[PDB]
Amino acid sequence: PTQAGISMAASAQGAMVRIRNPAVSSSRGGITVLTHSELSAEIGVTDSIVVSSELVMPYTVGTWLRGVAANWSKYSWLSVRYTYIPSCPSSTAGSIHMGFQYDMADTVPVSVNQLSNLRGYVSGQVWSGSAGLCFINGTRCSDTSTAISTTLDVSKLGKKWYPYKTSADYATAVGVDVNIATPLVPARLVIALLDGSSSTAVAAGRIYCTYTIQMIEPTASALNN
Amino acid sequence: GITVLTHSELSAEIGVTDSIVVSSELVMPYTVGTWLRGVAANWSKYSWLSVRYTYIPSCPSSTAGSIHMGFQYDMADTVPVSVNQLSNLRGYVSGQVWSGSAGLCFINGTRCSDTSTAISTTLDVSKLGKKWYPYKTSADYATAVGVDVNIATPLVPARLVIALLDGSSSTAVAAGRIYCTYTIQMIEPTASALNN
Amino acid sequence: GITVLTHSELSAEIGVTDSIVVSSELVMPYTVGTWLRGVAANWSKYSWLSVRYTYIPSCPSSTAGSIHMGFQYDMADTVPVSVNQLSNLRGYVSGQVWSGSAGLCFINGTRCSDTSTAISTTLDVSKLGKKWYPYKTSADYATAVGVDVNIATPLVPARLVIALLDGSSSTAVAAGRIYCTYTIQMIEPTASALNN
Amino acid sequence: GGITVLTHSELSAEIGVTDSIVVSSELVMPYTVGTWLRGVAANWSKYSWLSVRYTYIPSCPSSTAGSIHMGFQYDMADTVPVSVNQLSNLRGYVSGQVWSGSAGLCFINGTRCSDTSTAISTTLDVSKLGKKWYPYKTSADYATAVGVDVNIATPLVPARLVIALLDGSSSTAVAAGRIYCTYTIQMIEPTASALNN
Amino acid sequence: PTQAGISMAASAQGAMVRIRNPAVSSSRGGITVLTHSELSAEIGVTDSIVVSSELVMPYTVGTWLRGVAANWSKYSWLSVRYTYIPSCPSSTAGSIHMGFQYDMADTVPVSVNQLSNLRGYVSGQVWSGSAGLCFINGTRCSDTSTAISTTLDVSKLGKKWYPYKTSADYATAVGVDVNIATPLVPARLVIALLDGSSSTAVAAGRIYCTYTIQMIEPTASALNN
Amino acid sequence: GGITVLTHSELSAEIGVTDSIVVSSELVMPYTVGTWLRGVAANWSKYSWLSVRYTYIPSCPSSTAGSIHMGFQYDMADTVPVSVNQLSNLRGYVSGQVWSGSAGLCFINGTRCSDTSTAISTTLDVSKLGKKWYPYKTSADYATAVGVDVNIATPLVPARLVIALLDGSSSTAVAAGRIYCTYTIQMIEPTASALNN
Ligand SMILES: [Ca+2]
Ligand SMILES: [Ca+2]
Ligand SMILES: [Ca+2]
Ligand SMILES: [Ca+2]
Ligand SMILES: [Ca+2]
Ligand SMILES: [Ca+2]
Repeated sequence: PTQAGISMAASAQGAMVRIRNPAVSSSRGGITVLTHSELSAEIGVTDSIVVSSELVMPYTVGTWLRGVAANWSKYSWLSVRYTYIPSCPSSTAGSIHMGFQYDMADTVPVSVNQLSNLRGYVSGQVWSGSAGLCFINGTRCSDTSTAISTTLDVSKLGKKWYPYKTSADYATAVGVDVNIATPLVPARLVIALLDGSSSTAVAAGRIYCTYTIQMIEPTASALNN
Repeated sequence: GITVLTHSELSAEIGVTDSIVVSSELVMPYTVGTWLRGVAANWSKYSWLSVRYTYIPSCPSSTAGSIHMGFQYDMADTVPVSVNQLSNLRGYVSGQVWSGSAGLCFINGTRCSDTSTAISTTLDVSKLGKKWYPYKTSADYATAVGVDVNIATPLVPARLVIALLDGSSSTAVAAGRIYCTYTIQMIEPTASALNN
Repeated sequence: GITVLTHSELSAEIGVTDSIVVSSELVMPYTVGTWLRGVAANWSKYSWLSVRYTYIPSCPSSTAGSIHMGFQYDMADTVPVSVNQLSNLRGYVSGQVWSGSAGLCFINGTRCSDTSTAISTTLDVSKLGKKWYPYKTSADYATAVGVDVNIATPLVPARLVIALLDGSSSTAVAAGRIYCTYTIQMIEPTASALNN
Repeated sequence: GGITVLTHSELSAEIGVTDSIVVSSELVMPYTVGTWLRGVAANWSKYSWLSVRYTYIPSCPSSTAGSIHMGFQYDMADTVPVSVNQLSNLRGYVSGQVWSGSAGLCFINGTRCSDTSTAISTTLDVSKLGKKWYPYKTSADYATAVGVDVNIATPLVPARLVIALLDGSSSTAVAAGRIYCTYTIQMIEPTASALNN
Repeated sequence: PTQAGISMAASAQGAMVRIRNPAVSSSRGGITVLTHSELSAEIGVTDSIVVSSELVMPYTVGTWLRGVAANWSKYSWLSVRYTYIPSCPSSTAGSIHMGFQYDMADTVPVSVNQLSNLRGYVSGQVWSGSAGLCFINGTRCSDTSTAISTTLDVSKLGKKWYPYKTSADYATAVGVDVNIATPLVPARLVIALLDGSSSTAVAAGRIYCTYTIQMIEPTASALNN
Repeated sequence: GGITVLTHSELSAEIGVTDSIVVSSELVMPYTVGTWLRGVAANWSKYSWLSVRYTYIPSCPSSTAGSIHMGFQYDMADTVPVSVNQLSNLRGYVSGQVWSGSAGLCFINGTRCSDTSTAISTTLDVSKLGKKWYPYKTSADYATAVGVDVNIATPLVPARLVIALLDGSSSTAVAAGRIYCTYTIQMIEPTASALNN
């Protein structure tokens, strides 16, 4: 693109990811702030729709964050962002879909449509979204009108302060009744993948999450459940 | 970036007897009334802004019987059993099954001057558990409470308790109706058929 | 360069029963009342400015039964069938067939302070289909709707739905009356006998 | 006061891409824009469009030959375009390659829009519609009315979106993209859900 | 392209077309000026050469222009431009060819060669020409050295003023003898498509025409033939 | 207006001093803080902590070997500290000789506090609690709920006070001191006494 309205589709997009060292700061008053990025999930697309879901809580979001936040009893999301990066060619067939849900009791979407309604929805070709790189690496952002990434509206969730929960104990409590969950986690991410070309899954891309968290009220790592 | 509406609708039809009859309504969207149920369901959460349960008679000057309403918030708390019990709960209200004729203005918001008579009460949104509650279905709620009641205080805000007595007969009598005049902020949209 | 008047007149006499009785009135000049019918007909068009249907009892303290009114605008919409249905429609209103005694002041516009009790509602001229509707006759209207209902939303603004129940008997009972207090702008004159 | 204002963005129609110019049309009214709104808008008798915007969003390979077209008609009586040519005349004519438009995305999530010149999307000229307020009509009852005479519809629906999907590479369908609608609406004069037609 | 001489071919080109409202102006003296753009024709390419021809007169050029100019007895072309937009991938095989002829009696070209000689000739890959978008949308023009579009040299035709003719009556008159046509239409566009890959036609692109016309001497729409 | 604000100071728990580290815990809620408040708070459905402060006050000889520890946990699901070490991590960890703290006294009678550095006392960080308002829960009903699953408690109680009483000189108990609580509370949504659970 030189003029206006003209667009050139590459044979394939490429984004070189480099995650910078974590950012931690113990701000007097109690809170310890952490802002970091981590590869949150691996993606694959098929000709039939597939709905994947991931809880947006510490233990689940980040693999590093898991071990970190463990030393604090509570936490408050300050900014959670799931960005998508395509690791395939434009010759690949397929689209992605993401959005959030807030009451785990609600059934998980089953149509690209139902999902179009969720909060912070996003769709786009499996081979696009490279634009969002500047988010993950943390550089100066250019044109993001083409990027595939959504953010959690921390502005309005159940509480500001949630308890650090462990996948294990969590599930155990959800086993009793799902509902016990709402006071354990803010919301969850919904991810759909359809419009693919083969019955056997194909390498689509990957989703990195870049968050900023507040951690409070310390505890021995192993005393936390 | 939300969506806010205000409306009024019959929340439940009332009948009086010779003995006390204690009933209760959750103050959540699904259980307030038909309309707000079928709508608010298209949003994952919601926050009460102004809940008002108003009673409005349907009987003759000559139809002995009174009515009582109040609130409760810790669902685990035992449901009242005497008119006295109910007098204690917050935002109480008593009156003859045929009174409250004036509580009408509350539903067609106009020049509401004379509202002393009015048999209606208001939910103190000002301070309930959380501020944003998730939309729940009659079904899924009872299901969860079936385990333990307390899983409810994080699911609903409070519930309106009601009692009718000092009736003319021992068999139900055409009393009146309770309408709810609510204003709500609903958010985080979702396919209607997906909400539980 | 128009012509504007304001008046009030009996729009329909009411009766209550043991079962629900749903009736409806178009909110067009011809169907509001005798007077405004025989006048507004001398003008091709008209625009509502303030429509108010007010109920006024005629029975004794002891005459069980309630009354309900609300509006609808897409004539094609199905006419309500339960008190609940009617509670949903806009500008609802409920009350005992003997109440509304105070809705009187609305017809002899004076010092209307106490109007809570008042069983009356208002048409939101503020926003209906068109702003200038043509004067139509009961006859010619039904004739056109006989083809398809929808030819009506361009002919009338909205219609008032009414229901009466919780009655004392199973055979009509002297209830009250509904009067209409309207203010209208009528234009583009025409021989009375020519309007359809 | 009195009204109620929803502003949302949901899938309005999935698109199949072929070689034989198939031409469709959707009414620009609540019951038709999308499933979600259809569900809500029902609780209100009339409504008025404030800002209606259909936006095409791809979901296919770059190796997918094809172009898509959109436009508006307002006298429901007019004959739906027979040729894409005829279509290129309508108000808000727009057309691009069935795999481009990736940029239009900023209309669906309501983010900060950078350059939207490459976005396959058109809007509704609300200021020039017959009535300000329309009646919520169900596809059913509408058809029944247009059955007697189409003109009885000009007062039930503001406009119609004409969509053409020509140029492809195969004789059968190939999933291409979706057309989401991002509308701002004023819903009024509430009513029981099942009583609306 | 950063340096000079280096060129990058996209997997596929994309041009988002948006036609702006017509431009009409009744300039005292008689003439009514109209400048508008319309999708003039649909394109397809095959392995064997195909020669298409379109008269460059009101009734034929534009589908809207047809109904408009009907209300005037004569017209004078002021600027006629046929632009091409590719709606396919660079992986597609094929080239286009356009030019003008002025004496309908002349036989229609049959070789990409003969056509190379015509006035305002143009050739180019079926999947290119996206550059010309700025013409149709009517934006600021960038590098057009790559665009596939030609213009009618209004400077030198039979008359300046031609009569509005209808396809019907026209053909009827040409049925008598083709020659009667020269005083009925200025010239015509020739379009060839060969160098394709399949025997069965493939979706190539589409040709939009952007013209500026002068219309004069009014008449009841239906009295015009 | 509407609320009701009590601010009081009563014995929250008597302390026995031994040599084998015995570790206890008390919920930081009305029914558990103390007998008096338990009695009042019942007349109100919900409540919100404004300022909670547990203070240890001796009542033994200076020849009484022993140390006491206090701290807070908030995810009721977490395992109550097994070692005093684990405890020294919690928010508001504090610990001193079971005969000192004489100075903390100025927290109970509400007098003018001179130097309180030697006082064995910690406070509750109210600004960082899950909910602002909690439901008054009876130990009974609470246990019954945590019986099904502990997590069902995180929304019933703000935090838990972990107390450790290690280091002593005898194998049996020796009266050491008391932990009084000095709280300021907002009681709301009144209710019949016996109807609260
Ligand atoms: Ca924990
Ligand atoms: Ca829900
Ligand atoms: Ca007339
Ligand atoms: Ca309707
Ligand atoms: Ca002619
Ligand atoms: Ca309680």
